[PDB]
Amino acid sequence: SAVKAARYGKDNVRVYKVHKDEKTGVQTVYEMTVCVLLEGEIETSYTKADNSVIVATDSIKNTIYITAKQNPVTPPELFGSILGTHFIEKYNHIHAAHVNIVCHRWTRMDIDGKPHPHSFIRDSEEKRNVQVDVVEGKGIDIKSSLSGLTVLKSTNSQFWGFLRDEYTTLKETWDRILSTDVDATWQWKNFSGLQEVRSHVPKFDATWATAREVTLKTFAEDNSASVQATMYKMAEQILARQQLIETVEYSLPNKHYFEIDLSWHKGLQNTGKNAEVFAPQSDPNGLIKCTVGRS
Amino acid sequence: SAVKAARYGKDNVRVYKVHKDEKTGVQTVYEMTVCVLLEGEIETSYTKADNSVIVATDSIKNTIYITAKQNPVTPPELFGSILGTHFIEKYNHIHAAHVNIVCHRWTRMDIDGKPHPHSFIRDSEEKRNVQVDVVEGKGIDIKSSLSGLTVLKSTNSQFWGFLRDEYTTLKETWDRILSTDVDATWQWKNFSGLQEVRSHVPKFDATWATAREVTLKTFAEDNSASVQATMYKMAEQILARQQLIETVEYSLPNKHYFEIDLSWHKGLQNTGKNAEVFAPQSDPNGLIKCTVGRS
Amino acid sequence: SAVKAARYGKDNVRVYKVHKDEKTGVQTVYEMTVCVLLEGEIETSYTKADNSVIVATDSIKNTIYITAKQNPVTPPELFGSILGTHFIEKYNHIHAAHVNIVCHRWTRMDIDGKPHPHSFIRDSEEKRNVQVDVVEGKGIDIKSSLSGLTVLKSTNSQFWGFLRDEYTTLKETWDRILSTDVDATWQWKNFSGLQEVRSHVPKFDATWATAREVTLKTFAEDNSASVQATMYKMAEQILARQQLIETVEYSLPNKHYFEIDLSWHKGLQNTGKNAEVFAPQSDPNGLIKCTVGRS
Amino acid sequence: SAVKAARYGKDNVRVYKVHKDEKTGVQTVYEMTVCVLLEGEIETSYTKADNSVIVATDSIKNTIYITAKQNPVTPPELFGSILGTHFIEKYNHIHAAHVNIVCHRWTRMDIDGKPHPHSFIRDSEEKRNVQVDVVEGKGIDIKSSLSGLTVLKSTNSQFWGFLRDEYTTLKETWDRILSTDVDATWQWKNFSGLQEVRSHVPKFDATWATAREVTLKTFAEDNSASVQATMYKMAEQILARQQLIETVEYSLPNKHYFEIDLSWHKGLQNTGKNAEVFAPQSDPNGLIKCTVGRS
Ligand SMILES: O=c1[nH]c(=O)c2nn[nH]c2[nH]1
Ligand SMILES: O=c1[nH]c(=O)c2nn[nH]c2[nH]1
Ligand SMILES: O=c1[nH]c(=O)c2nn[nH]c2[nH]1
Ligand SMILES: O=c1[nH]c(=O)c2nn[nH]c2[nH]1
Ligand code: NA
Ligand code: NA
Ligand code: NA
Ligand code: NA
Ligand SMILES: [Xe]
Ligand SMILES: [Xe]
Ligand SMILES: [Xe]
Ligand SMILES: [Xe]
Repeated sequence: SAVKAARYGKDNVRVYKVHKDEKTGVQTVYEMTVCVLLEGEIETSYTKADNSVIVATDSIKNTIYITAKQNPVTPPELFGSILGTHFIEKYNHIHAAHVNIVCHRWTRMDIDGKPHPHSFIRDSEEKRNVQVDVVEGKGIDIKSSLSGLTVLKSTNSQFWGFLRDEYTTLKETWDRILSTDVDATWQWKNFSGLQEVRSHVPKFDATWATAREVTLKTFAEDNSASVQATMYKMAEQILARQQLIETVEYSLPNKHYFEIDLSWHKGLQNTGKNAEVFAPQSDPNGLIKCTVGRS
Repeated sequence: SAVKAARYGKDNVRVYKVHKDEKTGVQTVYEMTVCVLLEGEIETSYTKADNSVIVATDSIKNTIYITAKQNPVTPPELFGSILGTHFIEKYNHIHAAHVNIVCHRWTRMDIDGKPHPHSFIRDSEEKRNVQVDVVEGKGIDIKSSLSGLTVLKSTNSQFWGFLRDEYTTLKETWDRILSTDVDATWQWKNFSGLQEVRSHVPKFDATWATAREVTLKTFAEDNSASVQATMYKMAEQILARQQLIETVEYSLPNKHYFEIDLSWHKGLQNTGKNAEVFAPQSDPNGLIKCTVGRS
Repeated sequence: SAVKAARYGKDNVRVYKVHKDEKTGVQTVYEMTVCVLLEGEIETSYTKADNSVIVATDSIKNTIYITAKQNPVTPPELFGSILGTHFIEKYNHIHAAHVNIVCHRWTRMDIDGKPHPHSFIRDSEEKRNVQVDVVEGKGIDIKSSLSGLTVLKSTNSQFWGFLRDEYTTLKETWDRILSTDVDATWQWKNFSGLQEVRSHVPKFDATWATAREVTLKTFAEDNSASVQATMYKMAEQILARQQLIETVEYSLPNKHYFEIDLSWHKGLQNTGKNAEVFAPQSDPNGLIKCTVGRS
Repeated sequence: SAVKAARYGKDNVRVYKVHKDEKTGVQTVYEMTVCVLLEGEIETSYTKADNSVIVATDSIKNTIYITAKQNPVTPPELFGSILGTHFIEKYNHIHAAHVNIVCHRWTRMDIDGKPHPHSFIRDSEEKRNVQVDVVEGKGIDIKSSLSGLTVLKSTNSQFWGFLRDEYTTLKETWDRILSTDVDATWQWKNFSGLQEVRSHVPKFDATWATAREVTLKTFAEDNSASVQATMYKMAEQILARQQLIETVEYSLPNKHYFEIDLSWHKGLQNTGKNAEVFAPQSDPNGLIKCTVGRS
């Protein structure tokens, strides 16, 4: 037998950082969960019990806190690139670092119509994420994403004209509820190293904001022919607005809400045009994916 | 042996209802999870296998959907009172109904600064809840609550002057992070029945809004001497603003964020006034409760 | 306003303890999650910002580890009684301690038919729990429980003869699946203090084992007329086998498995006597409770 | 823009099947959660709102139940292969099916030392899984796995001789706790189609059993030099015992248990050789992976 692939490191490292403006007294907080996995010339730790090649996972955890102390943690694309670059430059035998960051929302509170200097609210479990792969001699590959964005529209979704055969019971519809949890990922062109990532720093927050805005607007305004058709429209617009993105991937559950026939009870009408009360279904769910790239 | 207490019913009933304004085209959605448990002269179903006394839990589920079809579902205090009253009036041998409702957020989307007529976002896992106990000949007891409201302030929290003995290692502090998930419950004076609940309908949404506003403002503005002292201030204000409330209960975790000493690494300063990077602790957590009532 | 009730302390304290037999080399591990909440003359911490009355929650956490170091942690009824007694005896102004313990399973591995001296497996998320309330001058009240015991029988469950009215759609059945997660609690007679709890130490593990055995046997062997009837039989037997128990409480979900009609597809028969494939339902679920005591 | 990749289908389809032996009266239950995603000539549903190419996800759900009705559901490798083959053969324009199955434990109860004919217990959240990719003209690729197997050993784990630099605080140790949740995957050689999968049916359950047995034995008996070294030993043995496996992958968290220094309290000794009480850490955790293949 032989080691074909190996990676190891520290997962679920929770980090909080505060920035304090001494001039204005305004404080800003960032909270993230970080995972760092390394690859390189480490096979002998598995095959020969040779720990001399292992940067202890506890040391990786220390390094994450030290790096956060000495560098900005925003945008997360920059922080992940700095963190991953550190490991491949510091250790001769480590040749790749894989950094995943989940950013948690701490939104400044408005108290009496004014932004509060040091109080925050978690408005939703929506996350902003990055995956940064730093590979020695191959640059920095970054995938940025938003996840956990849960939306519903109560009309202006349709689904008809699908294949009907002896396995089909679903009725065609011209008016249904559509609800999903949005997972959207945009993949940046490969960067040659940290200097190039630094040169594009303003694009990271702007592109996140654009991806979010396009998702919400398209969902709300599209008279949707299917999840497939609506998600394609989203991906097309994001690619049009940011030339440094190579691909956009969406993964969308179709969270079903079923009509409830109440006609057995005193002829009560609660289907089709009379549908008012529905039963949200926890499972099963449709799952629709697509990756859109350039011609 | 004898049956000392018994209750049974249906839990985790998910319900969605849509309201459509034909004039404006505006749609409004409500989604809830409902539990109904009944009590009464039902001992023989346990002791003698006498199912004749059992209103099937499946029928309870049907009744919830039928009631939602025929009545408003908001405010939830009113809907729960209607639902509970139904069971004690319909069935001679059922003498109490216990209704718990969790309301999920579907907040209307703003697209280009304008409220969208039929698209919604789940902005946070914060819930608005009710517990309604309808007891034949004893009226309607309602407890209203908010839960899952997660907040953090990065300064203006202190904790010093506590008991110090041979079990104590905690250092006094004049500047710490304070973060919690707020669970707040206000208990209404007993209502004689549905007519009285109906007469107070406008107070339910207003009092929820007041409880939320007081919680957020007090948390943000109090230079907190302890969780205990801050929560008391919240409860005091709510009782002052709504005379029909008898008690206010708060249950608050103290979600700890620990300083990280980095001085072992090149004398890096990250404690006390130099603290920038902290480690959020998943467990253990302080848990502080109090119930405040009138003199 | 006035403080009507207050309690505070530390939740989610994870504790592991190992016992090492030096003679045999056999090691035994215990892992628990502990919560301790205190009550007493502590109102002024809420109303006057007087922290002098507060035993810091961090100190409570220390005390839990110190107590586990110096005392056996099994049976959990004994450990909880020792822990709660400590707080009311140590602190003049603390008059009640409320201790909740969840015990996690670490079951010794069998390797080649022989019990291993120091290796363990988590066989199921079933828990053994205690709630211990130690109240100065009122003794020690203990409720013991098992929870998270998930079972299913594929036949020998029936449900017919229930109330049928205009809200009823459920068909009577003489053969259905019955599946539940068992939550069972037995409440001990009040103990005068630690000496009396110590005198009954052997009864705690034996009664847990009896409660588990009776639950499993009765579930498997009863030709069940309803959840209600089967659970009563369980509670009756436990009370008969242990005179120091005053009440037994069961709380059982009815986790539904629905038939799937496949007759629309080539006349496929999958209902009633031909039912083979079913759809487990995640929600809603029946919920049935009862508390059984002595005549 | 262009569609670079697309797949869609139904996730979280819960299925239960019962087998009844009419001779012996013994019943056997199987419960699974199934996901099926399809690929093929479906781009136009995304780009042109052409639903004619879509096999509705609701129809996929129907097909899963119908297939379970007409075929054995065990071993899951066989069931997944049948299910995936169905879609690529039935639909001209569908060219790949991706089937994921999670099998849930329902273990027959022993009542009074005898196996019960129709009563079952969920002994642990450990799963047996398969991933089956059926690609037209490229055969059937199957990855089998076990996951959620949680183990702990209280001694006979060491970790010393790792890289020490200015980021390192971890002390070397010759005696520590080791606990993990095992995720192990074995990848079968490519099969040409259903006939070949059928010819190897007995190997699937046997290899699962071998993988489980090797994992448990090696974990319990290895005087572990690191997670890396122990996991390699496991993978090596599995490959030696089943020639039709090409690779074995393990992904293991290192779930840390920290010593608690209690010396500040009356010189209490609870570290090194005197360590009895430990603090399980919920996060962060080490994460160690490796893929082992043949020379
Ligand atoms: O087994 C281990 N492997 C590792 O890589 C490691 N790093 N810290 N502790 C560790 N333990
Ligand atoms: O055992 C049962 N008890 C009940 O009360 C019930 N209601 N519907 N199905 C049921 N099954
Ligand atoms: O606000 C607090 N209240 C408390 O009771 C406590 N105990 N430790 N830290 C604390 N902080
Ligand atoms: O938008 C949808 N896309 C689909 O593929 C599908 N299948 N059933 N319902 C559906 N809705
Ligand atoms: Na390197
Ligand atoms: Na009544
Ligand atoms: Na006392
Ligand atoms: Na095909
Ligand atoms: Xe969508
Ligand atoms: Xe607070
Ligand atoms: Xe039961
Ligand atoms: Xe391991």
